[PDB]
Amino acid sequence: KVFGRCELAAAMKRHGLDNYRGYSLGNWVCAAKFESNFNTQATNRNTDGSTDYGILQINSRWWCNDGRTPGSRNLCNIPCSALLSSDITASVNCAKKIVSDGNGMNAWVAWRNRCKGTDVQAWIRGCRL
Amino acid sequence: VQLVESGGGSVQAGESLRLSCAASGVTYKNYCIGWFRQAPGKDREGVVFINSDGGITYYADSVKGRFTISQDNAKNTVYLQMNSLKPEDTASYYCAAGYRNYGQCATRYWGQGTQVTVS
Repeated sequence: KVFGRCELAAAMKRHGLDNYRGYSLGNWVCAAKFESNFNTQATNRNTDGSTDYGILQINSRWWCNDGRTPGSRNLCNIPCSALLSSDITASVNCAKKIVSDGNGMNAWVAWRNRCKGTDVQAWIRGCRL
Repeated sequence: VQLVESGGGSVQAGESLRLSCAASGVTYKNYCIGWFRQAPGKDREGVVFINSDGGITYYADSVKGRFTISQDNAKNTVYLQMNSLKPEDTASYYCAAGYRNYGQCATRYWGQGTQVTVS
């Protein structure tokens, strides 16, 4: 499923992402935009053999187990195939564990290069949240 | 971002082929662009990439010395020169772009793919 800017913002809000650990909803929406273009089925193979899954592009090397990535730590204790659902619950809850480690949202390569240092508040503008 | 490939074909071992990837919009911060390959029955694997600073990194050790990557700014095109082709090189070749991530390229954009068959 491909979400809409405001539709995603509300969905993330329904699962406690709004201001989670100090990270504004704008940042999360901006991250999803450049990471998967709001597509819950987005899957991208990286040069190191790992794959990023879902609307938040969660890596199979550290966070989820796709059964095809050697040395997978699976810190979110969940199969990567669960991150492709139309319901973003699993993805959102794994993201919560990710931003708690200590790298903040820098863990998201697209976010760090496209969102960081910009007015991410614009991403939730015009939304009926 | 748009990536369009061309140049695929069917050749005999020993010959050479050059693939091209015409790209638009790959000007964002810390981009990396390169080629992936997926042979029948195998997983899609990275081949070679170039980053925004001109650095080139190989991900498939078996292609080192045989495959070369080059970028032609004047034509916003990236090339993959494939020399001494072997039957094992048979595969679908994809142009891909992403973000630099400490030596790796986190891919987020893909071309349509082109087939290269080596007999």
